[PDB]
Amino acid sequence: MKCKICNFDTCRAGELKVCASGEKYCFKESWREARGTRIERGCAATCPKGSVYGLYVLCCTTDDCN
Repeated sequence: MKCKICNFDTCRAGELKVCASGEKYCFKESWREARGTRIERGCAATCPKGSVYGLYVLCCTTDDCN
């Protein structure tokens, strides 16, 4: 149960690790700004959203998405 972490549109990390051990999953989001968006990764159990800014949120589990 591992998860590959990388920045879309600029895969500069591409580092995979472990986290999905039971009640945990990977969370991938994208914060907006005005001259370029920033995709953030990390594995946990909280998948918050956005609106006042316009960030993207996407969680995953099982095979990589773990």
